[PDB]
Amino acid sequence: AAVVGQEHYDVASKVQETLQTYKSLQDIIAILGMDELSEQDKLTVERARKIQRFLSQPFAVAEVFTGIPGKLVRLKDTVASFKAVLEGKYDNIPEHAFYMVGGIEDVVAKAEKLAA
Amino acid sequence: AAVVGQEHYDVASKVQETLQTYKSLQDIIAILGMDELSEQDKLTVERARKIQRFLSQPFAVAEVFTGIPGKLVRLKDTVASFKAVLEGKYDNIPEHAFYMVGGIEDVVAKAEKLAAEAN
Amino acid sequence: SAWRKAGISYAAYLNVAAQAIRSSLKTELQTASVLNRSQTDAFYTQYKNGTAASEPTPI
Amino acid sequence: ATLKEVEMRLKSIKNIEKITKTMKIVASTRLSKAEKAKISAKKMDEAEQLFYKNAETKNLDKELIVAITSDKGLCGSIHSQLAKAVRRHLNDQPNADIVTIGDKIKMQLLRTHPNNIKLSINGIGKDAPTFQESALIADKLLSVMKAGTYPKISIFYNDPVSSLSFEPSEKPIFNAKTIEQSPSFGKFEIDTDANVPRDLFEYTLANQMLTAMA
Amino acid sequence: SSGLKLQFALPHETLYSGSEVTQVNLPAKSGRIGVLANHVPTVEQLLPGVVEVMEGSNSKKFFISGGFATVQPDSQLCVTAIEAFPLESFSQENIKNLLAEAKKNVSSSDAREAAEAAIQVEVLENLQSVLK
Amino acid sequence: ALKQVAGSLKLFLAQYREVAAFAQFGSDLDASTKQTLVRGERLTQLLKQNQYSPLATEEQVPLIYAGVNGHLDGIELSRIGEFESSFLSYLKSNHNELLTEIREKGELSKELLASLKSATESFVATF
Amino acid sequence: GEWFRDNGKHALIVYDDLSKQAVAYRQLSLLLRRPPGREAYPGDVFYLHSRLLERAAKLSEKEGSGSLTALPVIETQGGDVSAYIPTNVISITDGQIFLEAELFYKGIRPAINVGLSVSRVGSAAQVKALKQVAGSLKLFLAQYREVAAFAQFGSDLDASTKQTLVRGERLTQLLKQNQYSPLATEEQVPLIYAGVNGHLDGIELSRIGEFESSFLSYLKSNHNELLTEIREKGELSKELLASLKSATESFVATF
Repeated sequence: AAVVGQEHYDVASKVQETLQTYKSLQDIIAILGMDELSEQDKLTVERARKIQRFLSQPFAVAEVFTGIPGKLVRLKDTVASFKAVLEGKYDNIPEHAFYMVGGIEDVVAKAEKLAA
Repeated sequence: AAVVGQEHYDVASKVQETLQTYKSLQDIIAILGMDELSEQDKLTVERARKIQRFLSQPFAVAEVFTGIPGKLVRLKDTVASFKAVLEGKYDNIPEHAFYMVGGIEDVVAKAEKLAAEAN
Repeated sequence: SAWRKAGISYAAYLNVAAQAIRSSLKTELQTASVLNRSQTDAFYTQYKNGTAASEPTPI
Repeated sequence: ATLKEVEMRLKSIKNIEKITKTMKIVASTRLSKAEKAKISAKKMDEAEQLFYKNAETKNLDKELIVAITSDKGLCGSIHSQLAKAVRRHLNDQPNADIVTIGDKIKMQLLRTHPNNIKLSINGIGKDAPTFQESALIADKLLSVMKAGTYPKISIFYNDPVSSLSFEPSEKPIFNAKTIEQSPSFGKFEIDTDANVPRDLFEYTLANQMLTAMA
Repeated sequence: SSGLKLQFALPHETLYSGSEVTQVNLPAKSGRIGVLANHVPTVEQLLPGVVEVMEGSNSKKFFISGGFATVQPDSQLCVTAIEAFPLESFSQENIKNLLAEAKKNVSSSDAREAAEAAIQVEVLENLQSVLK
Repeated sequence: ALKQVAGSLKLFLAQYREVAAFAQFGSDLDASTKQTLVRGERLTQLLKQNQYSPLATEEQVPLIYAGVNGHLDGIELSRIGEFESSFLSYLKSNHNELLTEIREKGELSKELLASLKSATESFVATF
Repeated sequence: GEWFRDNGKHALIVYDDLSKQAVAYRQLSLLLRRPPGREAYPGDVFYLHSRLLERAAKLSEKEGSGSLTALPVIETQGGDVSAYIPTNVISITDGQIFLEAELFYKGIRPAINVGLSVSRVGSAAQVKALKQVAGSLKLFLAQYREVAAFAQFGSDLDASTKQTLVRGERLTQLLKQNQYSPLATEEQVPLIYAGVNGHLDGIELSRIGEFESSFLSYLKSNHNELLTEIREKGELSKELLASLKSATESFVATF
């Protein structure tokens, strides 16, 4: 906290706890499905899947592999992005809108381009 | 197929796939059972188990072990035999009738003998 | 106010009264047993002779 | 087979044991919770069936078939035993259309006779059924199915003989037209003004179905 | 055989079961009906009204949703319904008016949904008379 | 050329194994998980090729094309086998001009896609 | 450190870590062409650590009552406590504070696996002020690890087991302590006492953190006399047990 900022630490910690419980319920999502999970669980699980795919980022170096132009995200915007997703402000947006995406703005732009 | 024939190649392959699918679900069988197996999967198991037992063959040299007279089967009849089992023309016959059996005719013969033994 | 004309089966005729009654009482003496007793999430689908089906709808 | 592959695999089996071993105890709770919905549906069932006893209402001389099942799995041999009983009764009257209640059982018969199926239900295996839901299901069978025209209607459900054994059960549902031809009907006073026989069918079909699911 | 065995049960709870009763009053389609010890076997449809089981002691009165009523030849009445309602200590005037008024607005809503509103009006109005 | 017709194909086959393992549960599948399951199962069957039977580039592109898009979805699995040989013989007889453009050019133009598109649909309708 | 021990004092020495030491020693031994044992460790490797840890102890009154505590650190490779080196050390010490990365990720920091972590001395070396509220805390947590799978299932759980989950979630949430933030016994007892009895069960599992803050500050302004009596006496008399309970129920109420 005393380095990256208090806000930065909390957001980072939340993301880690989310991805952990997700991996903890991996034994239930295949043996009992997604319906068996609680209301708090399903809501978390969905988010954990969005954040997970949201961690992926296209590099200008491996542009020949992904076909998508590199994207460089700023730390100041990065933290602001997950923070927003952790608050559930984008529970409507589709998961495929977070896969291979740079800034948070692109997520909304992508989710809208797919709908067409 | 350029040696044992096209049909022989296909029949053999089908036997493998069937046996393989039984092996890939073996883990599930010991844990859950066949009750959890799908309709398509449950039919392949039985059929598979039938093919496996059918593979056995009484050996004249090992008659002193099995107590059953040797059984020499020709390649020509063997192919047609399994092929007939794949087509599902013997799914009524019990598995036991495939165990230590020589010729495919002997299967139906042995199946009939088991009807009189049932009490 | 015909029910057997353009309304619903007799099973539904008493149904509407079952929920209306169960919902006409005190909110304090209303166990959760009655809540889920009026809740349902089942959808029906009409099928054809060729495994075909119609657009899914709520019961 | 390396020490790591055995250590990782041995660990995942242990997780499964914990998932199943807890599934059992949790099951014991839903078991007693379904006894209150089972006894209250049988006692009530005997109230309405008592009438048909003292008053012969048998069927004399197209058929609707309903199968009560769930949608969840991991229940043993419940979607196989019922799918086998209906299969036998289907060999005698193949024309008779079927309307199974359960996406799970659906696929069972949807392979053998994808024609007979003309309606299915989903989302019932969750909790214990109530008359609120039961009467609603029976309602669609009279609106889009038109069960009132079918001469004879049959229902399939699983009767629990014990905690370690089940028995598939079948019980006919006599329609309005079969209430009149009832040998013992004159003994009961009734006014042919309020469609008593008509309104008895639309109600019996609901309760019997509820005592089948519950 | 003295008296009549009553079997008042519901899809969620059973009240009376093979219990002897002196008199019962349950609304029927044809009209209000009464039954005593020996009564002629009648099968009538019950409408959303009020039933009252009588005993030598003070008789209790519950509100019924609806169903069928059959008096067996062997002197045995069987009441079948959906939901039940205690004396008055269960229902509240305030809790009824809320939905009741909203029902008149259901006629204003699409007819598909207004169809059920007409059926509610009746049941609700009878709830007011139960206040007595 | 082959780069265009198969872009996320490897990624798609990854999703297939993801869906194939999850349908092991024995639970019903919706339109999405079954759609990809139908195609993913056939793409795996299209990849099967006999030994001693090398296929040119002009013969790989067309097959993969009809796969990644979804024209095989409406065909039985045991049919994919003869489909390959039949489809090839179809182009070598009728739409042979296209095979010649793909071969030389090695890429797909706006025009070549149009003709190739129509050549595929026309064959599906046949038989 | 023995210096302090011999002269009649107290010294705490932390070996961080013995794992690295063995590696170093192994290197010398091999280069000198001495016989290689399991995993390339010479037979005298155990004699090494045993002749080190046994140096720390508790001198008697006649010797000077001096004392030397040892906290040796061992790094396992994927939880493998069955390895050579670890087996040696674990056999010599008198208890372990097993730590798991997994528990760390969940949030439980420090991730001290209560299940494995043990101490052979136990209460013999624990303040009675805390022992009176800790004797039971090992119980609840014990039953919590057994009924931890149920927490993943629907509300269909009976009330009996459910109660355990209510405690465990909260008792586990209390142990979470930020780094560089040690608390004295006078501040531990109040938190454990409120946890064991179950005065937090009504409080949300999200506010457990701020609960510690606002609760401590409360006592240090209204019940400071209670805290100071626990610090000096080190025990909890029937009077304090009642006074502490009343002060807790009061804060939980106003909360």
